Order: sequence, then C-alpha cells, then structure tokens
Amino acid sequence: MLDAFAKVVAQADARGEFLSNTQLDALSKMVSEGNKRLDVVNRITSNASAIVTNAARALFSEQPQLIQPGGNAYTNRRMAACLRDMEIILRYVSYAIIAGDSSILDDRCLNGLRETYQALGVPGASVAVGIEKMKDSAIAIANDPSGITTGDCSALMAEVGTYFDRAATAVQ
Amino acid sequence: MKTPITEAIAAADNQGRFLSNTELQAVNGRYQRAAASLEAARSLTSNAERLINGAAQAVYSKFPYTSQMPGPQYASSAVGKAKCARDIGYYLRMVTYCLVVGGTGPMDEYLIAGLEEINRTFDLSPSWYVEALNYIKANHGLSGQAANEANTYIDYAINALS
Ligand SMILES: *[C@@H](C)[C@H]1/C(=C/c2[nH]c(/C=C3N=C(/C=C4\NC(=O)C(CC)=C4C)C(C)=C\3CCC(=O)O)c(CCC(=O)O)c2C)NC(=O)[C@@H]1C
Ligand SMILES: *[C@H](C)[C@H]1/C(=C/C2=NC(=C\c3[nH]c(C[C@H]4NC(=O)C(C=C)=C4C)c(C)c3CCC(=O)O)/C(CCC(=O)O)=C2C)NC(=O)[C@@H]1C
Ligand SMILES: *[C@H](C)[C@H]1/C(=C/c2[nH]c(/C=C3N=C(/C=C4\NC(=O)C(CC)=C4C)C(C)=C\3CCC(=O)O)c(CCC(=O)O)c2C)NC(=O)[C@@H]1C
Repeated sequence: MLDAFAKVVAQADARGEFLSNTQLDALSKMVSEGNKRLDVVNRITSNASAIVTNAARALFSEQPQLIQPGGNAYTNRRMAACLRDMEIILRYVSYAIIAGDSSILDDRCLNGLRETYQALGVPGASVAVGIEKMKDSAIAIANDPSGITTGDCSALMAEVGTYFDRAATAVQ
Repeated sequence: MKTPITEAIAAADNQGRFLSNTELQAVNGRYQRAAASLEAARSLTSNAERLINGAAQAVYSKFPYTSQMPGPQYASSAVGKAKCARDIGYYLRMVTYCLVVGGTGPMDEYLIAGLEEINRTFDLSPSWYVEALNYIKANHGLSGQAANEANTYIDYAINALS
C-alpha cells in the first residue's frame, strides 16, 4: 500500500523526475496538519467499541429481520462475524486516515468483498447501513470541540467521510 | 512501498488490531523530523545538475582508467559518459525520495534490490559509485539536521555497496 508521501514519489519515479517545489510545498502542508490527523485517529480508536456497538444496535432495531431465526445475523457465530466485519471496516478506515490515502482500503476492500458477501448471502445493503451509522458517530466524536485545542478540522472531516463512503460503496 | 507510516499500519494489521499509541508516536516522530528531511530534499534537488556533474568528474579523476579503457562498461565513450552521469543522477534522485517519505523504501525497491547482480553482470565497480556518493556528501552544502538527514541516506547507499 502507499501513504500520501509514497504516492507522489511513485508517480515521479515513473517519469524519472525529482519532485517539484510545489509538490514539496504540498507535502510540507500535510506535515503541518499532522497533529490534527493524529487527534482524529486517536479519537476514533479510543472509542472503537462504542462506535461499533451502537451502530450494530441501531442496525438491528431498524432491521429486525436480520436477527430473527433464519436471518443472516441469527446465532451467536453469525452475530460475532457481523460485529467483526464492522470492526474490520472501522480499523481499515483508521489506517486510511493516518496514511492520508485510500489505497490501504483498495487492496482489501477490493478483495471482491461484494462478491464474497453475495456468495455467502450476506446482505450488502445492510452492511452499508451499518457503515453509515459508524460514519456519523465517528465524525461527531472526532470533531468534538471539548478537551482539545480549538481550530479548524473541516478539511479532515470531509476526508474521513470519503473513506467511510468508499467502504459503503464497496460492500453493495 | 515501505514508509514509516505504512510500516506502522502493517504492524497493527498483522496483529489484527487498531493502531496503538506506540504506532502514533512513531508517526509523530516522522512528522517532527520531516522539516529537516524536506529542507535537504529541496536543497539537493535545486543543486542536482551541479552535484551530478561534479560527482561524475570526481570519479573520473579518482579512477582515470574509467575514461581511457575501451569497453561498454567504461566511460571512455560518449554513451559511457552519458550512462555514468545518468546512474549518479539515479542515486541522487533516490536519496531525495527517501527524504520525502522518511525511510529507505524507495531506495530499497528501485535501486538496492538487484544491485549486486547488475554490478556483476555489467562489470560495474561498486567503488565507482562510493566515490560519487562521497563527493555529494562533501559538496551539498547543507548544515545541521538537514545535513544529517541527507548523509544518513547517502551512507545507507554506501553501506549497501560495501
Ligand atoms: C480536529 C481534529 C479538532 C482539533 C485538533 C487540533 N489538535 C491540535 C493540536 C495538537 N494535537 C496533538 C495531538 C497529538 N500529537 C501526537 O503526537 C499524538 C500522538 C501520540 C497526538 C494524539 C498535539 C501534540 C497538538 C499540539 C499541542 C496542543 O495540544 O495544541 C490543534 C492545533 C494545531 C496544531 O497542530 O498544534 C488542533 C486544531 N481541534 C479542534 O477544535 C477539533 C475538534
Ligand atoms: C454485519 C453488519 C452483517 C453480516 C456479516 C457477516 N459477515 C460474515 C462473513 C464474512 N465477513 C467478511 C468480512 C470482511 N470484510 C473485510 O474487509 C475483510 C478482511 C479485512 C473481511 C474478511 C468475510 C471475508 C466473511 C467470510 C467468512 C468469515 O470470515 O466469517 C458473516 C458470516 C457468514 C457465515 O459464516 O455464515 C456474517 C453474518 N451479516 C448480517 O446480517 C449483517 C448485515
Ligand atoms: C559511472 C559512475 C561509471 C559507469 C557507468 C555505467 N553504467 C552503465 C550501465 C548500467 N547502469 C545501471 C544502473 C541502474 N539502472 C537502474 O535502473 C538503476 C536504479 C534506478 C540503476 C542504478 C544498469 C542496470 C546498467 C545496465 C543497463 C544499461 O545500459 O542502462 C554503463 C554501461 C554498461 C554496458 O555494458 O553497456 C556504464 C558506462 N561506467 C564508468 O566507467 C563510470 C566510473
């Protein structure tokens, strides 16, 4: 996989070029936003169980057929596999945030996930609902004004949002 | 490609867990060092042509036979001199890439892997490149931690050739 710095380097190498000053400036700015990026990852990680559990609870009350006998989340084995899927997506989303690039998601999420689910009979559209619930809670927690130096993280929040959206698109 | 950030991710992912404070501190470490790395990368890039030409000349001066002996492996022909300066430029470019990502990944992947086989196959002497690298180290004009960053990667290449 690649992070935002490596992505620029690989592109330049293919052309046999040294990076330009504007490319260097762009990388300096990403370094400046560094502390903010770490706060987001730390906040999401520190509240991971809550984010997953509440999203799961909300999904199951909205779609009760998922847990009735014969439903895809019925039996503890399937429920645990379901909770694990949500934790995995959240984990990969946090990796994408620290890397500043979606590639980390691609080489996994693109491991035919929508094909895998179809073959197993996992309702991809329901997983997408779970990801959307995780997205809203993760952004609220990460963007909480309390107990942090106040400043603007709007650019980061949009970036975070795009990673959840990318995951939700891939599962269906 | 390997970078301090992708390695931190790889470590977490290998253990099936979220990133821990150990990995966040490692990324913080790369961010703090980046100011010196990027100053070095900017300086080396703007002075590239001068360092490459001067480095090639330092090799020819130290090893006179390289510009006199006939043969494709030598810089005794126009094509030879052009390939020599090209090679030196590749090493300088890889150094700037390492400075940018904060690790040896670009050099490891694009240059070091296969280095021994190429040098033996085409009859290129490792010591020719060590002299070119020593020239760059002595002439980049950097100071402080930026000189430290540049030299650490230059030395990493020297060690691979020794
Ligand atoms: C948007 C995400 C919100 C926000 C962020 C914000 N954070 C800072 C400042 C700091 N954040 C850190 C935190 C870390 N540095 C680390 O090394 C690690 C990993 C080990 C973490 C978790 C640090 C040290 C700073 C600087 C010191 C400080 O406490 O201020 C800022 C200020 C800008 C800056 O880079 O200093 C901001 C804006 N602030 C918000 O209002 C958002 C909710
Ligand atoms: C919860 C919101 C879901 C639900 C989930 C189920 N997933 C099951 C199996 C399973 N899940 C994946 C997920 C996956 N996404 C990735 O990114 C990665 C890799 C990091 C993986 C592995 C896979 C590959 C599989 C395959 C089998 C397995 O590993 O368990 C699953 C179990 C199916 C079964 O064994 O019968 C379920 C129940 N199901 C629900 O109803 C909701 C919507
Ligand atoms: C210069 C210090 C001296 C020297 C150079 C010389 N090199 C070659 C040819 C090769 N050099 C490379 C090196 C690279 N190719 C890569 O892709 C990379 C990483 C990005 C590197 C470092 C390779 C693979 C070759 C062989 C293929 C090619 O021709 O490009 C030559 C010619 C050898 C030949 O047999 O034709 C020369 C002249 N020679 C000197 O005498 C200097 C001291």
